[PDB]
Amino acid sequence: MQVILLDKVANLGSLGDQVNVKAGYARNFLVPQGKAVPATKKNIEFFEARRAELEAKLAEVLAAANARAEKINALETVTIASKAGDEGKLFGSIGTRDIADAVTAAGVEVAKSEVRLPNGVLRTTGEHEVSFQVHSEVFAKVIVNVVAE
Amino acid sequence: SRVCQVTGKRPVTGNNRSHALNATKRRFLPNLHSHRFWVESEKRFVTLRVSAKGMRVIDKKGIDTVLAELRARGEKY
RNA sequence: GCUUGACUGCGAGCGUGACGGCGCGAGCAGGUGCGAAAGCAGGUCAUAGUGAUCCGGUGGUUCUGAAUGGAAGGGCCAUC
RNA sequence: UGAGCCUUGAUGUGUAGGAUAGGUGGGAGGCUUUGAAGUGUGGACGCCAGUCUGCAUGGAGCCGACCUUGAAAUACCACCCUUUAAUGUUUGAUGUUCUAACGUUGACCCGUAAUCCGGGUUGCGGACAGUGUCUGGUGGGUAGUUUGACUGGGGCGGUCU
RNA sequence: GUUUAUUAAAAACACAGCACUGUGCAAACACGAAAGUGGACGUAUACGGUGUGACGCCUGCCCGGUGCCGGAAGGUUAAUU
RNA sequence: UUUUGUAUAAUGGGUCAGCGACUUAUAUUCUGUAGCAAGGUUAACCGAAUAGGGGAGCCGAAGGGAAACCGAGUCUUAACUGGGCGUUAAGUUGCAGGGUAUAGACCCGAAACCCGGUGAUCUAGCCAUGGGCAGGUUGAAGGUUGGGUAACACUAACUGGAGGACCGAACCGACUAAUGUUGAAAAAUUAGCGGAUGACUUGUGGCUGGGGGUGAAAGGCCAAUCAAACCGGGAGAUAGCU
RNA sequence: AGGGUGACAGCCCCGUACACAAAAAUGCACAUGCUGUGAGCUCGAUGAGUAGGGCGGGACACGUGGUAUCCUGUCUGAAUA
RNA sequence: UAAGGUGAUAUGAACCGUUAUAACCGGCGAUUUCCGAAUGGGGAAACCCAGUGUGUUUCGACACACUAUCAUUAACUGAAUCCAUAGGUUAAUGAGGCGAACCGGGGGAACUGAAACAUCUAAGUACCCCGAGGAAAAGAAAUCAACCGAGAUUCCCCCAG
Ligand SMILES: [Mg+2]
Ligand SMILES: [Mg+2]
Ligand SMILES: [Mg+2]
Ligand SMILES: [Mg+2]
Ligand SMILES: [Mg+2]
Ligand SMILES: [Mg+2]
Ligand SMILES: [Mg+2]
Ligand SMILES: [Mg+2]
Ligand SMILES: [Mg+2]
Ligand SMILES: [Mg+2]
Ligand SMILES: [Mg+2]
Ligand SMILES: [Mg+2]
Ligand SMILES: [Mg+2]
Ligand SMILES: [Mg+2]
Ligand SMILES: [Mg+2]
Ligand SMILES: [Mg+2]
Ligand SMILES: [Mg+2]
Ligand SMILES: [Mg+2]
Ligand SMILES: [Mg+2]
Ligand SMILES: [Mg+2]
Ligand SMILES: [Mg+2]
Ligand SMILES: [Mg+2]
Ligand SMILES: [Mg+2]
Ligand SMILES: [Mg+2]
Ligand SMILES: [Mg+2]
Ligand SMILES: [Mg+2]
Ligand SMILES: [Mg+2]
Ligand SMILES: [Mg+2]
Ligand SMILES: [Mg+2]
Ligand SMILES: [Mg+2]
Ligand SMILES: [Mg+2]
Ligand SMILES: [Mg+2]
Ligand SMILES: [Mg+2]
Ligand SMILES: [Mg+2]
Ligand SMILES: [Mg+2]
Ligand SMILES: [Mg+2]
Ligand SMILES: [Mg+2]
Ligand SMILES: [Mg+2]
Ligand SMILES: [Mg+2]
Ligand SMILES: [Mg+2]
Ligand SMILES: [Mg+2]
Repeated sequence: MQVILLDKVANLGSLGDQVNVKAGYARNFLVPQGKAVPATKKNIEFFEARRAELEAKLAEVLAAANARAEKINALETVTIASKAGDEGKLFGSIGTRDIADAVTAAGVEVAKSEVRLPNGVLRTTGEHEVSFQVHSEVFAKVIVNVVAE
Repeated sequence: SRVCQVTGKRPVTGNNRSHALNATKRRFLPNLHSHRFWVESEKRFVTLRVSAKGMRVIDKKGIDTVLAELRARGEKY
């Protein structure tokens, strides 16, 4: 019997995959528990809907991850107010809302959460690496030149 | 009676033939088994007296489609 | 001594049988052997030594071949 | 504990030889810092010559036209044939364990003021048992039948062409 | 004690007792296509079958044959493949 | 009637009357007869209905050969001097009849086989629920006493009332004999006989069903029927026999 | 036609041919009306534990035979214009 | 429709009626005990015994109606078990049993014949059972045919013993 799986099973497979199982195993165990459901010309699109209602609503978002992260090389020139003293180093700090409200000027959506700031709080008048949390895996880019003030 | 609720396979009659072709009346009985079938559409076990082929027919058509043919035939299950 | 007539196809006519059948048979065609030749040879001096049909088997034979070409099977001939 | 097989790591001693030439093409050097080459040695294989492998530390080097040789280098690439180690992996046997089928003429609950039945919970067994189809054996327990004729009656004997 | 009602009452049947054997319980076994029911609301000091037939002395040799039980390397062997 | 043969003492018939057995249908062949004739004839059906229509078909006019195939010839064989079957003969459709075939097939007649039912008011066994056994005897265990042992062992008397115990009626049965044998009676009567508190007997009701039951076992009994009941059906079984 | 009438009746009788007939209910036909069922076009769609197979049986005139074809108790199992 | 009538054995009695409620004939109606599918429960058929609800009563008791089972649908309800489901009660609709043959289906003999007998035959006959209808079944090619074509099913005659 060919069936797909709704969960991982020890010596068979993982979270959905068509495999060939003896009829008794599927009939007396896998299907009465929620460990499987056959291919019935529907569950190749219906429980394969957690892999097709998925893709019907996961397909078009793979492109959003790019356009949400491309136009940040347009300026590459941002400077933000904060205290700053001698040696080039800072008085205060740099949170995330500092840069979240700073570049609302730049139009397309930017947040304090979907920007990420390093554990250091950029206490320099000097390049200290930052990045954007646009996509969870693909890292987007941040560098602001805090106004030495 | 020895009848399958899925197929309607009942004992059928025939002949035993020997090498001398002596004929004697005999019956062919189905491979009937009472089996509890999981009706996930209803969250309930349903027990059917079924032939091994009806067991194959349930796997193919699904017990949900099958039982709809039974309550469309009387056949209280 | 030499050889394969213990030949093949036929067969006038007889005999003997209720029938099935069995038997005797010159002569003809083809081919052979023996013999110089006439001729003799279709098994053994004769009379016993056998078993119908069916069902099959084997070989031969393009007779038949269920749309058609084939094949299967069947037929026919030889034999089990 | 038996076998096929995507695919790769091992299998290629007429001998010329620097000593272990299936083969055509792709080509002139492949690997070595996700470690070269030198030592002990892991359990294999071996023509008694070494091929490839597990690991230790290791840290800048083994590897061709090479001259020869019917064949030019495992220098890289690639389909591919003798050989032969492994597993995702297919079904074979045995053994063990399991549970979810199946059983339960165990307990308990309800239907239900019911020693039937059913359902439920639980325990016990458990892929056995049991049943179907097929199959071998056994099978006067039961059935259908056969079991000759001649014949100084029949039977015994004898006989049957 | 029983028996051939209607030609046989007996030396026949039965009998207590004896033995052999089966049977661990959903017992064997039997009636039943089955469900079930008997066995038995019993549990091996029980139950079924067989034979013998109170009691007393006893019950001898033989397992080649046929069955029954058991054993199993080999050979032969069905469906299947 | 049956027989080699019957007055035969072989069979059948008391008599009369009445009934009682070679049919019917379809096929087929032969004969007769009629019609048409190298042609004959239609079937179902249509219907102007015993007409007429309908020639679908059947038979015949050609056979030989296993067949292809050939054809008044063909087959056989390589081929026949040949040989076999054939060419040299009118058939066909009715009507009537004689035979054959299939059907019960001239009528009567089995034992029996099978199917489905009916029956345990008889009997066999069991289940439940009720009843019956006059009267007389024997006198087990135990108990008690006396007797006796260190105590148990133990022995007369009384008591006790066991038993598929004894004699014997009802009751249940049936060993003998006679009678009767178209009986009073399809199993009895008479005289005797056995059991008679038991494995007894009996009433009412109930259960078991035919290859089944039940059977203290005789193949006994299962409604005067039993080595497979009765009734109905298959069924006019079949009957080389009378 | 027939049946009766004191024996055999066209003309005695009942009848027969022929001609007629229904208040009421109803049948089969038609017409028509209420209620429900959908044609017509256009393009799609074309019946799976099925066909087929193995095993065992049956049915087809056809007895497994060289045996097609149908049905299927059991085990299997496609293609899908 | 009618001058005659009150069925028969079957007379008699007491009556009806004669110009249209005598009788007779037809249509629609009415009544239609008890048993019997029998249906409120039982039962040895024609009998026994109820329950509920109304309406009556002189307070002795009366009259009528309903009350089977199964299936379907519905409503209400309702467990073990939260949901639910089984289960329960009621309503409404329908069925039940009889009947000759024909029909379709589910099962299925033997005698007999073969001059015995088993394959075969008898025969899918007899018989049992289920179900239906005025007929039933069957039925619009996954059929035949033979390279020409036919055009669902059923019945008849041939094909043909
Ligand atoms: Mg010659
Ligand atoms: Mg001689
Ligand atoms: Mg041949
Ligand atoms: Mg063909
Ligand atoms: Mg052909
Ligand atoms: Mg016998
Ligand atoms: Mg017989
Ligand atoms: Mg004799
Ligand atoms: Mg005695
Ligand atoms: Mg007697
Ligand atoms: Mg006597
Ligand atoms: Mg004895
Ligand atoms: Mg003795
Ligand atoms: Mg043994
Ligand atoms: Mg005589
Ligand atoms: Mg005489
Ligand atoms: Mg005389
Ligand atoms: Mg005299
Ligand atoms: Mg005499
Ligand atoms: Mg006389
Ligand atoms: Mg006489
Ligand atoms: Mg019978
Ligand atoms: Mg019967
Ligand atoms: Mg008695
Ligand atoms: Mg006594
Ligand atoms: Mg006595
Ligand atoms: Mg008396
Ligand atoms: Mg008397
Ligand atoms: Mg007496
Ligand atoms: Mg006495
Ligand atoms: Mg005897
Ligand atoms: Mg009697
Ligand atoms: Mg009858
Ligand atoms: Mg007779
Ligand atoms: Mg008959
Ligand atoms: Mg088959
Ligand atoms: Mg009543
Ligand atoms: Mg009643
Ligand atoms: Mg027979
Ligand atoms: Mg015979
Ligand atoms: Mg037969």
